[PDB]
Amino acid sequence: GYEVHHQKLVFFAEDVGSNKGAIIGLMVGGVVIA
Amino acid sequence: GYEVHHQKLVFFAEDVGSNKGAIIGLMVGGVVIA
Amino acid sequence: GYEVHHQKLVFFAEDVGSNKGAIIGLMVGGVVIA
Amino acid sequence: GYEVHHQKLVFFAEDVGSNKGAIIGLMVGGVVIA
Amino acid sequence: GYEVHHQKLVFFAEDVGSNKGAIIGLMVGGVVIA
Amino acid sequence: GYEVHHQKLVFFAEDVGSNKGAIIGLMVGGVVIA
Repeated sequence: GYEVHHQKLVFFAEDVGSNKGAIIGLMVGGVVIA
Repeated sequence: GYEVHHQKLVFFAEDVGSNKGAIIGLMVGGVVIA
Repeated sequence: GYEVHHQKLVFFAEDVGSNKGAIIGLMVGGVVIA
Repeated sequence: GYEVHHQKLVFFAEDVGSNKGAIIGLMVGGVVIA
Repeated sequence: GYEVHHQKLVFFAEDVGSNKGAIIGLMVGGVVIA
Repeated sequence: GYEVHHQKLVFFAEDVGSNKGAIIGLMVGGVVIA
C-alpha cells in the first residue's frame, strides 16, 4: 500500500514585469539569443 | 493498492505585465531571438 | 506502507523585473547567447 | 550579424519492432498505463 | 559576429525491440504505471 | 567573433531490448510506478 500526493513544482512563482529578453522555463536543445 | 493524486505543476503562477520579449514555458528544439 | 507528500520544488520564488537577458529555469543541451 | 543553422533533434533514430507497450516521444501531463 | 551550428540532440539512437513497458523520451508532469 | 558547433547530447546510445518497466530519458515532476 502506497500513497503519493500533493507534490508541487513551480517555475516562476511571482510577477514578471517589464521583460525585454528571453524568459524560458524549460528548454531541451535549441538556441537562445538575447 | 496504490493511490496517486493532487500533483500540481505550474509554469507561471502570477501576473505577466508589459512584456516585450519572448516568454516561453516549455521549448523543445527551436531558436528564439529577442 | 509508505506515504510521500508535500514535496515542493521552485525555480524562481520572487519577482523578475526589468529583464534584458536570458533567464532560463532548466536547460538540457542547447546554447545561450546574451 | 548572427547565423544559426543545422541544429538537429531526434527522438528515436532507429527501428521500433514488435512493440506491445506505450512508446511516447514527448508527453506533457497525462497518464500512461502499460 | 556569431555562428552556431550542427548541434545535435538524440533520445534513443538505436533499436527498440520487443518492448512491453513504457518507453518515454521526455515527460513533464504526469504519471506512468508499468 | 565566436563559433559554437558540433555539440552532441545523447540519452540512450544503444539497443533497448525486452523491456518490461519504465524507461524515461528526461522527467520533470511526475510519478513513476514500476
